[PDB]
Amino acid sequence: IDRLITGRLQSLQTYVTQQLIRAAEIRASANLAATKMSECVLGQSKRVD
Amino acid sequence: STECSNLLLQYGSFCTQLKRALTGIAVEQDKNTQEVFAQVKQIYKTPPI
Repeated sequence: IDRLITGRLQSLQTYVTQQLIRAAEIRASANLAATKMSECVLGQSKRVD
Repeated sequence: STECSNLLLQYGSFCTQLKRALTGIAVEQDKNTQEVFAQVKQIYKTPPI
């Protein structure tokens, strides 16, 4: 049971680390979408592309 | 080593998901270079003067 708990805890820690990095990746795009909603929809943008 | 490979078969899918993560990073590098540089739609060449 020591071996099984160590293996399952390592797998769950790997899952949580991957979820944290993907959460940061999603949050960056969420901030970009908030900026695009605040500038493109609520006004006229002079920024090229 | 065949005995090591038979022992590593019992340890799960860490040995494959590390390859999956590194393949994702390797795809993302080419995506980054394409996004940064491949912005123009046509290859404009300079006049000879």
